[PDB]
This record gives sequence, structure tokens and C-alpha cells, in this order.
Amino acid sequence: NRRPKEDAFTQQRLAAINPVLTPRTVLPLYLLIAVVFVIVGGCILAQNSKVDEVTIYYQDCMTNATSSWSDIPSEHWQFVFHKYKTYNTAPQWRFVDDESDDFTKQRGTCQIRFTTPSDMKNNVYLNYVLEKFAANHRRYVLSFSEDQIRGEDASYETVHDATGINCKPLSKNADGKIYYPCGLIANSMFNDTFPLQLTNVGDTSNNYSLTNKGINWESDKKRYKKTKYNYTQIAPPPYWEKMYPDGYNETNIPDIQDWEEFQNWMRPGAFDKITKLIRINKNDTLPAGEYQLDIGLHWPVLEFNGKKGIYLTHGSHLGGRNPFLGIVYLIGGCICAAMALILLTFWLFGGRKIADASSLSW
Amino acid sequence: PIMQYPRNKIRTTKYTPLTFLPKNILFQFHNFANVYFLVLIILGAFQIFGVTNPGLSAVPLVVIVIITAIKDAIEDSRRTVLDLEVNNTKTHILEGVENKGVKVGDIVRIHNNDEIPADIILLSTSDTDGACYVETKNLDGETNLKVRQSLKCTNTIRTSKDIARTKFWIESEGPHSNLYTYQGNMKWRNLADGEIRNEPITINNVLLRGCTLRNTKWAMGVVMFTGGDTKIMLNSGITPTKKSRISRELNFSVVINFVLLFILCFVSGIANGVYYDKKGRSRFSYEFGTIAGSAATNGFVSFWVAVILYQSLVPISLYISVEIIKTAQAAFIYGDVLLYNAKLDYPCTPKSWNISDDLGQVEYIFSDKTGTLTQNVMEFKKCTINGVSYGRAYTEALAGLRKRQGIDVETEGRREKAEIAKDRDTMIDELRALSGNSQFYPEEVTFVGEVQQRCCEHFMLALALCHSVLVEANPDNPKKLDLKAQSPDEAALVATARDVGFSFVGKTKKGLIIEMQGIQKEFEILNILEFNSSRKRMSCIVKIPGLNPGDEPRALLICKGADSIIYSRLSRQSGSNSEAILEKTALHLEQYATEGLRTLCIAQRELSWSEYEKWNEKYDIAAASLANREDELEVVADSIERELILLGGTAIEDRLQDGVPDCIELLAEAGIKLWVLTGDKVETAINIGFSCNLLNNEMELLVIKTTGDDVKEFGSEPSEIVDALLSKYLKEYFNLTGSEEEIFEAKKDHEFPKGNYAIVIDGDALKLALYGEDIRRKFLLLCKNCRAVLCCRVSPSQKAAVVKLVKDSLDVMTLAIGDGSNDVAMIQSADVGIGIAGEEGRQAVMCSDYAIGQFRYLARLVLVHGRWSYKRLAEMIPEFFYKNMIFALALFWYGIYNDFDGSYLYEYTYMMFYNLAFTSLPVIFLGILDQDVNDTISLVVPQLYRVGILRKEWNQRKFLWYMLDGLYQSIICFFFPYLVYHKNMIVTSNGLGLDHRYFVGVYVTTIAVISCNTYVLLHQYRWDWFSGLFIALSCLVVFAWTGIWSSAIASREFFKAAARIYGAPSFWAVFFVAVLFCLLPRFTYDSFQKFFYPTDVEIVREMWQHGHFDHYPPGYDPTDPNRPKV
Ligand SMILES: *[C@@H]1O[C@H](CO)[C@@H](O[C@@H]2O[C@H](CO)[C@@H](O[C@@H]3O[C@H](CO)[C@@H](O)[C@H](O)[C@@H]3O)[C@H](O)[C@H]2NC(C)=O)[C@H](O)[C@H]1NC(C)=O
Ligand SMILES: Nc1ncnc2c1ncn2[C@@H]1O[C@H](COP(=O)(O)OP(=O)(O)CP(=O)(O)O)[C@@H](O)[C@H]1O
Ligand SMILES: [Mg+2]
Repeated sequence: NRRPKEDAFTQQRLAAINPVLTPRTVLPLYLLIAVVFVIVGGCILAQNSKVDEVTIYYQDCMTNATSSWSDIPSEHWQFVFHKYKTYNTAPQWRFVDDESDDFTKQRGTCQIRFTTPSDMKNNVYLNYVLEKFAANHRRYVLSFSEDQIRGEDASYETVHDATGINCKPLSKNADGKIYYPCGLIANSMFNDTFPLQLTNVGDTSNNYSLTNKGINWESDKKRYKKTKYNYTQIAPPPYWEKMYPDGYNETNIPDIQDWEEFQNWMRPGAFDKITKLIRINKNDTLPAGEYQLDIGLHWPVLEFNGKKGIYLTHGSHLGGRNPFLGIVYLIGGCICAAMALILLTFWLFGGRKIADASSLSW
Repeated sequence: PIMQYPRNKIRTTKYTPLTFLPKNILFQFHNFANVYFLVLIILGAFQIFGVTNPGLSAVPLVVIVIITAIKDAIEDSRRTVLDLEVNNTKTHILEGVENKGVKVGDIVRIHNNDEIPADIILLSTSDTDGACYVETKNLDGETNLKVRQSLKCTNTIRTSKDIARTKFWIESEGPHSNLYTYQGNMKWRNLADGEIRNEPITINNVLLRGCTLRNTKWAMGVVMFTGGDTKIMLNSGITPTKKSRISRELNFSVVINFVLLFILCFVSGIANGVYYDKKGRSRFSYEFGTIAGSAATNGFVSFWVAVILYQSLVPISLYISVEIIKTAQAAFIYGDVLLYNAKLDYPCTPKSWNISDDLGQVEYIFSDKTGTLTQNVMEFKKCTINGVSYGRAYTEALAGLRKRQGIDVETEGRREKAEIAKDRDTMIDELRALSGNSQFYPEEVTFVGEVQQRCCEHFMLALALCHSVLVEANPDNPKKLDLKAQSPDEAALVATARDVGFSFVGKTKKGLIIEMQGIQKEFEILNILEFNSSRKRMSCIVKIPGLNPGDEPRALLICKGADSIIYSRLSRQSGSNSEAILEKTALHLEQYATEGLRTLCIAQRELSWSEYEKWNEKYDIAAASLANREDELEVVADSIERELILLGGTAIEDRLQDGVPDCIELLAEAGIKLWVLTGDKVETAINIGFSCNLLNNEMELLVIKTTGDDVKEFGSEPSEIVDALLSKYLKEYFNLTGSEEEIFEAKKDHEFPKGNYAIVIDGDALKLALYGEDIRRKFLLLCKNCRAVLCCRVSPSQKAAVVKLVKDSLDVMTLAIGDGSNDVAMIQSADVGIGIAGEEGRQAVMCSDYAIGQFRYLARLVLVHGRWSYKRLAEMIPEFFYKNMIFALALFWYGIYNDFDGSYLYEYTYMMFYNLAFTSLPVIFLGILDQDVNDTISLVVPQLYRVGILRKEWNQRKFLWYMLDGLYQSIICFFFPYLVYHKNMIVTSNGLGLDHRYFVGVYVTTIAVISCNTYVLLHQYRWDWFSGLFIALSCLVVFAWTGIWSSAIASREFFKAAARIYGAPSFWAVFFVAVLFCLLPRFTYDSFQKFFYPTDVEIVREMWQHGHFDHYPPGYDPTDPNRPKV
């Protein structure tokens, strides 16, 4: 007949647990969430305070550094060593002008000499820090060619007029050749030639190696693949034309599949601080000692008053020294205990009790 | 082509299945949030606004448009089956070998007792020269047998073997949309003879579409011409839809969401204008400048970037969320087996699937009495004739139970003791039943001078003569045939005359077949008038023969009506005994109202044909005239009833529709102020208000009760009596509630009033109370502080003006449950529109918003299904503006860090699937399947309903606190991913770099999805398995999507975000704590509320963890008569 299906879903009677938030259940829950997060707030800062980091900003080598060794001023270097034994000693820095680069806005070689008192563990990450560089703007972050990233010999039409991500201001140059790493992102590539070693000075004179292999994710070689251009239809980007002065040969096209500094730079940073891996050493522990780092200065940052730096770290599983997660899990545990202390001391020593059914309509 | 005939169906549905799609699309874009996506998708195609995937930018629009289309197609599906069933469910054979279905020019054969879906033109029938009888039921209040005398000329056809030799249809002009006219005339050419003929076709020859044919056979005629020539398609069928308060106060919540949406776009515009006139920036050297413009036109473009950027703040799936939920809340109203009438086989039918939350916030219920609150099957007789009362009953003589003892069955045996002495002495000359539960009133009628013994026998014949009862051939035992009446009170008087001996066998063409006291006379009824609900009158003018042979036979006039109409139609001075009976017979009906018995009255004047043959012709000229459906018939039918001699009144019973345990025991101790709108009299409604418990003991019954009833036509200019008296005690009943008329403080005060104070206004006193200003506001303030308003709301304008006086002058929800054609003004005028399905499908059900089999189901429909669907939707809508707030502002807070240049944080498949898959389903299932308490506890504690009466759940205050909580959690779900990056931008365990903004977007999204859906989970009562599965599945689809989208190379920059972000412990570290700080201040505010200032429903749910409701069975129905005890 015309009778609805009594199947306990049309009857609105399903298997509910139906919680009622009485203080005999929620006050254990606030106690549980608090006592978990002060343990996680304890265990994070037990891991996070032990992280050692070296932050040396070198944007002022070409001005504020002599050819002899002077100390870095207090603003540029930041040292963190939780074994507080050599934390106040300044690193030193010279500048070899080389007189032949003829660019004169950012040239030379800033040689940075720092001293670490504690040995960083077996994974040492050398990052470059860029403050005030604006890698997160609308036209910037959409300026590349995914088909050029995937090694396809893309024509001018598929790099210029592509939907969404396309290399609009930098599709091709004056004489009609497209740019192979076209776009503002690949044009804006952080130049500075970091060394393939940290040359240990004085005490040992055995150089601590730094590889440029393994700098990006290993799975990122599935979208960065070797290009298929015939070397006559491509050109380097207009700010790459000093590292490729005669354009491209038949042999000097960069394989972006194994050129991982490109693969880190083609991942634009989200904020006004860019920190990208450039040199790793997975093999060796870096002992305590005085190291020299020879940065060929080529990437100019002073015209936008921005900082340009170095981040030497063995970051933890959380990555980097950032006290935010430890402070928050403590604040999360200290609020969930204080809100339990409020909702228990207002519950007993004054307040109300669940003793009546005469609280609704009396 | 020439004579312009296209083919068409019967009734349109305004969604034609060939032209459904383009008219649905333009209907979708009257929504401003919907057309806001047509802006940001056409601005998506232009490259200067920096949106990747512009072709995929259409996906959260096209998915919403198709789902609103397949909802509109499903809402067309149960709509078009009303028009499809009447269109072509049947087709006649139309055999033409001798040379319900639509065909222009057909010669169709129509039998008895069926609907005619056409305009048939009558030619002949089985009767004398085409005398057709018709019951025009669904057009007007036409309860007579409207005579349709056809042509006396073309009565030669019997079969379809001679009329099918001519194939022709006639030509007519355009429609006129009026009932009583037909300006068509058919002309035909004779065979082998030069005689032209114009058959005069008038309203007496034709009948309309939506009527019911009775008693005539082989109705032959011609189907109408195409177009809109049927005169019912414009008079009735085009009805204005309604939406809830919450669906009307939603449009202010959408504007606050768009005012915020254009503040954020404006801050994105002016703070990127401030960026492009900064002097030393990176957009000079590396980024080549001038994206669109130089200085401020670059910031003006960045305004419209933010319009496309904040495309998840615009509520696009709001209106499909409110309409899926309202549909599923009504499909559970439909699919409830406790709202199901087993005896009638009728589930509760929502005619409006979009006002379910209106059933949760109603304060005034305007039920009518006899059809709705009572069974409307009338059993007892209780005759009164000539100043003495004939009948004994104890069914409702227990109405005055305030002064009587406990059990009284000794008088109930005296009924049967006098009943078995009644079937013997009445079976001396009768061959009807006259048995147990056949005869109705136990009373010795004179043990059959002495004029009283005739006068009771003259009453029962004249009662049987003034009837609208057609006999019916009883199929089992055809020797005793039964009775049928459209008015069931009118059947009980006729079923009992059959028991006293004045039965009637049948009904001839002009007169009537009647079996009075054994002998079978034929009273000839030449004239009769109709019954209207406003007139309260059914009268016959049956002709009698003269007693002495060789005279002029006079006639009678038996008017049957109420005890207040014909007492205003009664002869004052007379030389007979027509005066001294009145203080007897009105004293009996006062005794026969206070025992709850429905009353009638019958008077009779001895007219002559010297005064009657003019009034007959005055009615007969006005029987085929223009005013046959106007009010000019009653003034024609008033002049001969100026003087009357009263026979007596009758006092039949009407037992209740077992809506005693709801009417206060659920449904007015809910908090709702109920309002009976009877149409019966004052004393019988008070003593039926106690019986249905509506007004109870210790309740002040302040009665308005105008004393004199007369019409004014001249004089009375310096003074006033008949209107000044009811104005002054509306002031004098304002010492009970010590206030005055002037102010509406009560409009902003919805509250169940302390102090009982029922109101018993009636009839003419109501007309004077709603005539002019300063008495309407004075009556209505007395009607806010009451709990029950009662009686004599006859002539449904009084029922419809009262439901509109409270609905408009107080911004309040009204319900007005009813049945029958006298409530199609009351039901349609109210906010909610419940109707009662009787034995047949009546006009109130089809014009209703819900339709239940009895009044008994209104308690579960209002207190369970409505009170849920209020609190479901009053929670859902602040959760929907919450879920867009947490997500679409956490890429506003990224605007600080890209200098508001509008580079996307969320990859655009997280802005696609946010309102569709990631968090759409928990808010849907909070709206569909949330119950604050069980369906049993909803009826055990019905004071839970007062949160809708108080409007304490949905208000714009709550909406602002859910935006501000969403704006807080937007700060948490962005700056907690931000401050794990802000120090040194290395968040991976292996130092490899997640610094891309899409990877920070996964940090921000996954916090904002799980803390959204747990915010929905923490705000639903009863975590059931089904919504609990799809809160878990909506949280684990935002991981499943990046598992399978960031594992294809097609996700360009987003290539392997599953393995890199979920392999990173800093994701899971901030995911487990920025879901804390999102949910913690609300779960603190909710836990501080539920401990120290709890609502009623936390008090009830704290009683529910205890065993305060374990006594009650599952599916408890305390208004069901056969239920166990608590
Ligand atoms: C990476 O290194 C190169 C040099 O090692 C940096 O210098 C860029 O060099 C190109 C060509 O040498 C400059 O283009 C020139 O600009 C002048 C106007 O200043 C114009 O007259 C010439 O015709 C030519 O186009 C380019 O301006 C210069 N870069 C800047 C920012 O000034 C380069 O900057 C380093 N960085 C990047 C991201 O490549
Ligand atoms: N068939 C009939 N013949 C004569 N009088 C009738 C009648 N049906 C009703 N009446 C009388 O007319 C008066 C008004 O009739 P109406 O059409 O209002 O019925 P009602 O008021 O009882 C239905 P409701 O209770 O839903 O308002 C009633 O008091 C009734 O006594
Ligand atoms: Mg009724």
C-alpha cells in the first residue's frame, strides 16, 4: 500500500552515540588535551632547542667588507649553538673584487669565515636566505612553461599564449628565439656560485665537501626532464646572458633534470623570506672548526634594500629552528588546563550543579 | 496552419521538458551569489587577473547549477504527475466502424460519477429532452443538483452510430474567464432540406471542466477548441509560493557576507595601490613591472583579482544546501510511519517542501472545530419540537464534569432500557432496520386535542423533506438501502427520520419518493435553495396537496439552519403559539449546547401561492441570470423568510477526532497559543474546549458577547450603543492585563503568557472588533496575552481575517490547520498551512502545506518534525557562513605577505572542491539528520518547542558570532602554518623545501577542512553513524585528493604534495594544534554555556543520560489512543 518504508533511516532512528557535555566528561577531556600537549610541548622543545643554525647575511660584502678580514657587524650574522661556549665570537669576511666582471652592481667573491663550536650531524644543509625578495606576486609566480619544464620542445605559441601559467613578459627575445627557461621565475634565478666545499682553514686544512646532488626532491625529476630543443630556436633568459654570453651552443644547454638549483628556484617561495637548499652533505659530520665559504657574488639585492644570506643547518624532523610549535603546544596545554581550572573552580566553589529537573520551566 | 491549431496538454506545469533547460538557467541567475560566478569566470578567462586553470574555474559553478537543476527536475517530477495523471490516464474507444484523453472535435460518451477533463456541450441523455444533473463541487460551494436542461430539438441520437456520420468542430473566439456565461452558438446544415437552424446555446446547455456529473447517463457532446478556452485555468491554479523566516532572513546574512567580501576586495585594492607606489621593491629588477597598469590602475585590477581570489566566500552552495536540507526534512515528514493514518492509508504529505523550519517556530494555531478537532460523523439525534425535547444521551453530557461523581453508567443502561422499549412500538408500521446501532435517540415519542403528537410527526417528515441526501443502492442486502450526504451533520437528521418511520426510498425528476410511516407518498419539491457556509441555511420549498378535494394546494417552507440565523428570521407578533415556545426551545438548546451537542433549527411558515408564485419567478429569473454565482441570490432568498413560525431545533452530537492528548497535553503546553475558529455557537464551544482540554479548569473565560444584533440604515448620529459596548470592555478586560491599546510592545515580546485568560469572542462581535482601527489593536493586545480564542468564526472571511490580523500586525508564525472548503482562505492566508485529509480528497488538502489524516498528527508534525527542522536549519546556516569564513579569509591573510597581489595560496583544486567535496556534506547532514532530543522526548517535554517561539536559535546575532568565530579560525588556520614557516622556511624533515605557496596552502586547507568539519561535528546533537561517516569521509577526502592529484604530472607545480607534505612531521605537528586553537574557544564558550547558563535542551539531554526518559517506548506517541501507560 501507500505506507512509508519503516527501515530506521526514513524513521530518523540511526545508531547515534549522542554526547551530552556534562562536567564529569569534559573536564577529563580538557585534562587529557592539556596533558598531551604539554608533553608534546615538552618533547618538541626538547628537540627544537637542540637545533643549531648559522645565519650569515652577506648582501654588504661589496661595500662593508675590505680585502682583508674584518668581522661581520652584529646585524648580519646570527648564530645559534645551544652549547653556549662560542656564541659571542663574530665570523669574519673579506671581499675579492676581481676587477674583471664589469657588472659592478654585484660582482666579486665574498669569502665568509665562520667558526662553529658544535659539530652538526650527518645531514648538513646549506641554504641561501633571501629577505625582501618578492617571489610571491601574481605575474611572477605564473611565469614559466610547464611544457618547457617537462622537456618538450615547446613552440612560441605554447610558451607565450598558454592558459593560466605562461611566460608572458619573457616568451622570446628580439631576434625571434624563445627562451628555454622562459619566464620571470627562471629569469630571476639566484645566481651566487656557492662552492662545492667548506674549506677548513688553519687547524686541519682538509676541506668539508658539499654536494649539489640531492638538493631538490628525488621525485622532482619526473616533471623536470631533459629538453628536446635543437639549440637554434632557444636563447638564455635576458638575465642569464652573462653565464651564457654567446647564447646556447650545441652542447651547453642546461639539462634541468639534474640541475637542481634551478629546480629549487622554479618553486617560488611563499613569503618575503626565501630559504632554498643549495648545498647538502649527507655523508659527513661537520666537525667543530673554522670554515671558509666562498660565494661568487652575482645576484643583486641592494636596489630593493633586501637581504641575501646563508643558512647552515642540520634541521630536525620539524625542520629548522623555529620555536613556534613548542610555544603553541605549551599554550595549548596551558589554556586547556586553565579553562579546566576555570570550569572546575567555578563549578565547585561556586556555580551550579546538575541536581534538578526544575531548571527549565519551574 | 491556417486555422491556428497547435496541440497541447491539459494543464501546464511551467517547466516544459523541451524548454526546461534555458529557462532553468536564467532562473538560477536571479541569485546574486550565483551571478557573481559569471563575473569571476569571464574575468577568469582574461589573463591579467592571474588565475591559473580558468576552464576548471567553471567547475564549482556547473556542478552547483546541475545539482540545482536535477533538484528542480525532481521537484518537477512530483509536480508534473498531478498534471500527467489528469492528462492521459484514460481514453475512450470511439469506434467508428459504421462510417483523460484530449482531442478537439471528438464526440465523447461520458458515464456517471467521473471528472470531465474538457468542455462538453450537452445534447441529450437518458432524461426528458436532456435534463442533466451535475455536482459542481470543486468550482464553488455548489451543493445542489444544478439542472442543465439541454436542447428539446435534437433528441434523435442514442448511439455513436448516427452522430459519427458527421465530423465537424465549431469555431469560437478568445477566452473570457467567467463561469456563468457562454457566448458560443453552433450552426448546422440539415440533410436534403433547406432549413437553417441556430440552436440557442446558453449556460443551461453546457457545463465546465472541473465538476462532477451525477445521476445521468451517456452524456454526449463535443470537446472544446484548443488554447485556453477552459474557464478554470485562470480562476484557480496560479498560486504564490512561500518560504520560511529563516529563508527570508538568510538574504540579510548573504548581504553581510558580500559586504565583508567587498571589504576584503577593497582592502586588497587599496593596499596593493599602496604597494605599487612604494619606491624600492623587487618588482623593478627581477619581476618586470606593470602587470596591467602603472600605479593605481594596477591596484584597480588587483581589486578584481581578489574578486576571483575570494570565490569561495561567495555562497554558491548555500541555496542548494538549504534546499536539499528542506527537501530531506520534508521527505522524512513524508516518510514517518507515525504520521501515517493506517485507517485511511495516507502518509503525511508535504505540499511545500521548503517551509519545514516554519513548523518549528509557530506561536498561533488556528484550528477550526467540527471537521478538524472532531470526527465529523454525527450519531445522536436529540430532537426538540414545539417547546419540548425528545432524546436522551450521555455521550457528551459528561461535558459538565466539574460537579458530578466518578463513574456514571446507570444512566447509560437507562438509554438501552428505553431503547428496547423504542424499537418495538415504532415497529408497528415500518420495514427498515430499527435495531441496535440503527436507531439513534432513546426517547418515548408519545407512545404511538393532542397537537404535539402530530407536531413531532410533522417535524420528522419536514426534517426528512429538508434534506440533501441522495439514496444509494446498497450492494449487500439491497432490501435496506442506505443514505449519502455531502454534509455529515445533515445525514444524521435523515438517518434518524428513517428510524422513527419517516424514511424516503428515492428521488424522482421533479419530486421525491418518500416512505412516511409505512405508506409511500410522493412529496413534490418544485424549488430548493443551495447551502453556503456564510448563509448557514439549507431550505426547501416542497409543495403539498390540499387536504379537502377541490381547492388550491398551498406549499410549505422548511428552512434548516443555526440557532442564531432563523431566530433573526422569525415572526415576533402572531395570534398563534409561535411566541411562547421560544423561551422553551432556546432554553433547551442552551442545555443542549453546554453538553457539547451540535445544534440546528427548523422553522416553517404556511405560505400561499398568491404570495409565492412571484418569489418563485423572482428566483427562477435569477436562476439563469448573471448573478447565479454572486451574492444577489441571498437577497432574493431573504424576502419570503421575513416571518417564520418555529417548529424546533435538533441537537446532534459530534465526537472528537481523539486530539485530546495533544491539544494542550502536547501542543499548547508546548507554548503555542491555540485558537479555535468553530462556526458553531458560544456555549457549545466552551464546553467542547474543556472536552478537548484546550481551555481548562482554572482559566478565566473572558467573553466578548455582544448583546443586541441588528443592522443600521438611518439615525443614531449623536450616540452609539451597539458598537460602543464591545469597545469599552476591551478596555475593562485591561485590568486583567494592566495595559492600554496604544503601543505594540508585544511585537518585540514573544512569550507564553502568565495568567490563563481565554477569549470567547463570537460572530457579529468579531465583525465589529475587526471593522475599524483602535478596536483591532485593542482586541489583538488582548489576544497576545491569552491562550485560547474560541468561537462562531463562521463565513470564512472571519477565519481568514483573524489569521491575517495576527500574522501581519505581529511578526509571528501562524499555522491554521483545517479541513473542507471553508478553510481554503484560512489555510492559504496563514504562514504554515496544515490540512486534514478526510474520507474524500477535499479542497483544504490540495490548498495546504502539509496534509495529515487527523488532528492527532499535528503534535508530532510540529513538536518533532518542525522543532527538529528549525534547530537543524538554525544551526546549519551559521555553520555555512562559518565554513566559507575560515577558508576564504586565510587567503586574505596571505594577502599581507604577497602585498595583496592576489597570487593564489590554494592551488585551485582546493578552491574547487572546498564547497563541493571537502566540507559540503557535513553541513548538509547536520541539516538533515540532527536531533537535539529523540522523537519521544520531543513529545514528553514539549516545552522544548519554545526556543522557536522565542526565536532564540536563529537570529543575526548568532550569524555574526559565527562569522567572527570563522574569522578567528581563519587567523589560526593561516598564521599557524605561517609561523612554522616564518622563521627559516625549512619545514621538512629532510631539508628539501616545501616553501611553495601551494604547499603552504595544504597546511592551511587541511587545518581549515578538519577544523571546519569537527566544528560541524561538535555542534550537532546525536553523532550518528551516517553523518559521522561523512564527517570522517569529508575530512579524509582532502587527503585522498592530494594523494591522487599530487601524484599525476598534470598537477604542474603541485606535483608530489602528498609524499612531501604528509611525509613532513611539521605538517602533522601544526595540524594537531591549529585544529585545537580553532575549536578551543568555541568548545570553551559552549562548555561554559552548557555548565552555567544551559538552555532547556541541555537540561533535557542531561536528564537523558540519566534514566528520565527510559520509561517511554521507542516511537512514543502520547496522542495515540491505544498506547500503554507510563
Ligand atoms: C645573475 O648574474 C647576472 C650577471 O652575472 C646579473 O646581471 C644582469 O646582467 C644582464 C646582462 O649582463 C643585465 O641586462 C642588461 O641591463 C642593462 C641595463 O641595466 C641593459 O642596458 C643591457 O642591454 C642588458 O640588458 C641585467 O640588467 C643584470 N641584472 C640586473 C638585475 O640588473 C643578474 O642580475 C643576476 N641575476 C639574475 C636573476 O639573473
Ligand atoms: N447541511 C446543512 N443544512 C442546514 N444547516 C447546516 C448544514 N450544515 C451546517 N449547517 C449549519 O450552518 C452553520 C454554519 O455552517 P458551516 O458551513 O459554518 O459549518 P461548520 O461551521 O459547522 C464547519 P466548521 O466547524 O469547519 O466551521 C452551522 O452551525 C450548522 O449548524
Ligand atoms: Mg471544517
